[PDB]
Amino acid sequence: MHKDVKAIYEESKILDEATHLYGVQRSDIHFIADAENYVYELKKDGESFILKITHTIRRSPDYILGEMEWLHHLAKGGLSVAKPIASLNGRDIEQVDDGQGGSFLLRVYEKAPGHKVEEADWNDELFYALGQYTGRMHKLTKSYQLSDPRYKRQEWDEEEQLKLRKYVPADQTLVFEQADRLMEKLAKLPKNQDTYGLVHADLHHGNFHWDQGKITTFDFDDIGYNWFMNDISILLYNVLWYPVIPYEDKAAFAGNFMKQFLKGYREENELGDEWLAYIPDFLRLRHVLIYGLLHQAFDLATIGDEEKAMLASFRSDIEQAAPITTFDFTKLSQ
Repeated sequence: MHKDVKAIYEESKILDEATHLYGVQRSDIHFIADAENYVYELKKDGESFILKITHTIRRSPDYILGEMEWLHHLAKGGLSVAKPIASLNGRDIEQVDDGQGGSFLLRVYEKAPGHKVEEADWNDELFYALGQYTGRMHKLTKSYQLSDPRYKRQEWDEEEQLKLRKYVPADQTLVFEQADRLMEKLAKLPKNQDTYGLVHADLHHGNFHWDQGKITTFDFDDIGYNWFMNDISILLYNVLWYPVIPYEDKAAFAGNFMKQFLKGYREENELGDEWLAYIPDFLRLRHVLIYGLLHQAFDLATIGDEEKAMLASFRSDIEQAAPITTFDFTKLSQ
């Protein structure tokens, strides 16, 4: 958690307001995390929920309300998402005055039913089901109507972690040259109702729970406007890093993951085959973003040998415009 919020947060006081606002006893609130939010698991009436707390120093209620609005739209459309749960006062977000001109921002979500995918389920059938689900999600996002500009989420190029010059040492000229060049290419891509919209923008296999065959997604903190094909490419980037079972031929794995995924996806949303040509640039963009995230997160002086080695490798990859995989995704055209 950001030091300025830590300085304000009196946990027991805020959690007592949470019990008044959501009707859950303190003994049924269990601390999970204090990263970008304070996160707790809540139990009530034999059901499980997740409480997240942030503060106006870090996020406006208007911005979080854009998340709430999108999740309600997906749920209404029949997509299984771990959705926000209204407080006793009917609210998706409860504001709790911090007594010094700010507010803590409380929200409660369903806990996704079931469990993470396990080894025996990591196969072509899973990849297909992920594609079916993602295709349904994209199709539903096409009908989402933003209620007012106040609640607008970020565009793809407004992402904080793409602001490399804010976080990366100023002498990494070639890094910035390559990142800028990549961003200027992507900025020429067409954005319309069938290519671009409000998406999750950070999918990993870990965002998906399985409850005997049925998928439910959770953790939607960073949704924003992006290309449909980039939302897919991000999932691929993340599974390339951390697949449930190791692979050895990266190109063959990537091509087969995408083949199976797109067979599902195509049942639920129509996306033009031209987009296949841009997967490798989207993968590159995610690598740039992570480089930014790492510099944002690290005190560079205090990092260990393993962190330094990671950073050096990322830096070389960006500088050389290295392909994240060499599979020709245009072979998967329909």
